[PDB]
Amino acid sequence: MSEVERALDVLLQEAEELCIGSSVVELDRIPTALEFCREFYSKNQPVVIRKALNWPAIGKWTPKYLIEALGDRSVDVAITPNGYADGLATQNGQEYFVLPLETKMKLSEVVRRLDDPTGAVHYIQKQNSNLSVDLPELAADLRVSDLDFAQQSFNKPPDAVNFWLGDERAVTSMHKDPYENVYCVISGHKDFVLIPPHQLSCVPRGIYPTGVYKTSDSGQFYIEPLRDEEGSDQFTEWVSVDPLSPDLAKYPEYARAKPLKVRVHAGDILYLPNYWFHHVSQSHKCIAVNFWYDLDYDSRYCYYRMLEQMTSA
Amino acid sequence: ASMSEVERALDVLLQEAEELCIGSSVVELDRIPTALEFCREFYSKNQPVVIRKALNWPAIGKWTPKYLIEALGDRSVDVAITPNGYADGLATQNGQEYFVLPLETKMKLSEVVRRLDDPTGAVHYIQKQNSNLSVDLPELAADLRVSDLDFAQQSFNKPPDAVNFWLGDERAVTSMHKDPYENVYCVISGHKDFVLIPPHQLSCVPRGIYPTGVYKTSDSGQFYIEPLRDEDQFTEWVSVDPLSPDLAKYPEYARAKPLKVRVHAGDILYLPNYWFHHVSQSHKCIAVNFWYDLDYDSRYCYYRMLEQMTSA
Ligand SMILES: O=C(O)CCC(=O)C(=O)O
Ligand SMILES: O=C(O)CCC(=O)C(=O)O
Ligand SMILES: [Mg+2]
Ligand SMILES: [Mn+2]
Ligand SMILES: [Mn+2]
Repeated sequence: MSEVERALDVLLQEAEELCIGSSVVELDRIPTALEFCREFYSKNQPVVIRKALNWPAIGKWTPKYLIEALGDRSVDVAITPNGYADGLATQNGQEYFVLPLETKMKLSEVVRRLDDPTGAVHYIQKQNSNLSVDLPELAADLRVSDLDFAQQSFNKPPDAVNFWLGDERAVTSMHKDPYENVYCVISGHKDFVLIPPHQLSCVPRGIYPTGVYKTSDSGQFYIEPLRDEEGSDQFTEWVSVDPLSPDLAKYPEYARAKPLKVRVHAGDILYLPNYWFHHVSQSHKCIAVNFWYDLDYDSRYCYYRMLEQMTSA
Repeated sequence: ASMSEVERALDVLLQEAEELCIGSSVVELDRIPTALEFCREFYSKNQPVVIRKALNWPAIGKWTPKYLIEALGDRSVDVAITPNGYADGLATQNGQEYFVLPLETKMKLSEVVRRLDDPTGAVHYIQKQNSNLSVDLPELAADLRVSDLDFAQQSFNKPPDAVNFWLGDERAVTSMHKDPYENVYCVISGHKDFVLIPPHQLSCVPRGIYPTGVYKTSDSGQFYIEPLRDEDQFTEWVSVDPLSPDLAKYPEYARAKPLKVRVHAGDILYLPNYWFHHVSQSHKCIAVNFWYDLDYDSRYCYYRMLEQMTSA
């Protein structure tokens, strides 16, 4: 074996022997700030806290309640034919990384489309702090100070507060973010598949042309390639494996990955640490809110960049 | 190629750490931080910090040679002796370079102090490590207050694995090395000068494999090196002298960014796990330090991979 493969084997064997990123820790009570810093933040270790929050939103936010309170609020909604916004899809023999069709519609109309199983897949998934921007009133039904146990490790206000409301057909393909993520389910449940960053060499990634979903004048979906002004394709690096049904013949290295599964119910909190890979599915019309905090860099980022170099094409 | 695949990977590591200035300075505080602050800013970042005039222990001031001699009943203490001042350090004999362990003997503290006052004699250091303050000198603990270190100890969440007492000649130098411990270092009298290099700069720090030896005295009291056997024994050790580095022989060291910090009496230095350190001291400097076993995380695994990539 090559020098690089020997090094990656050392990394993976040491992490397995030491149980690094080998489980999602479960707590039945919110930890102290010091506990959270020592056990989860400092160790880049995910944790789920069960029945942590009793926010008024939990039990009150239903599709009906949201229509009554904010039914006329125009919100950004993503639409795909296949349920994979920010996901891989083929057209005319080429695999693209595809961005969703994005549009504005009344929340009332979104809920109506979520209740139509024969139509396209809709998901309010804008991020970009869309709760603060589009649905600020909903803030009164949250108590963000309850998250201080975690926020004290990040020592900064949230970069973003996002509101999520989606079809059970809407699946979030595996990716990673450069944020600390405090994820709070309000209604329904979310199913996460998580892979730690040090298993990068086990996660196949490719470079794909970028496209966006559009509909034709007759209503058929298609993919429009994104291009620069010069006319050259724009490209996105993206995880190539489907963790729900992995093709081990195409991606034998993924047999060495140890993906973790966690379901997050209403009132639970998930800490999803920076740079962890995550794939997400949801119950139908699941509602969630999450808080993103910019990461504080240390040598783990530098090692991860090295690992990207060692696993590059 | 022009560069190995491993060399290209190491160059990316170093470039990214340089742009972010990882481990580029020892943070200086004038007040002890809260436990949460220490965990967030220093422990979780594997980041050294020096806290100035942090401790008011009675030892800082009471501990003179005479006081220690009284308090310990002129006990026989273990002392390390070398001819050159480099216990656990490189030295050459008969054209061969060895990693040399000190001569270890026991003498009354009164005699140690007498020898520390002889510049023409060999270099003496009380530096037993293991846990020689708790195990071999317990009477001294009454002049400290270890709970004052709780701000740090709460991040480690375990008692010290060792508490060491250090009292040395200004000629005694601790060559550059790393430890698999969190270290809380407390100077009692005098000062210590540290040169520190962060773990991710391992590829810049030259290391060799040397035969192991130990200092012994001849018939006439003069020192020589006896090679150590166990059947041929060898030690991996840092090859560079950080005080006057030979950049012609070790050009990679020009990429390291060593940090200098002087730790005075009453100051605390947190030396995080696996940081390289070289240590010099004032004459008859006294220090105590607390070692805590590390709590493994992803960063340790990456470092083990790095050790494999730079095996040298
Ligand atoms: O809820 C989802 O579908 C995606 C959540 C996600 O990717 C995030 O919180 O970063
Ligand atoms: O004080 C010295 O000479 C060395 C201290 C040291 O190496 C340590 O505390 O780990
Ligand atoms: Mg200084
Ligand atoms: Mn995400
Ligand atoms: Mn040491």
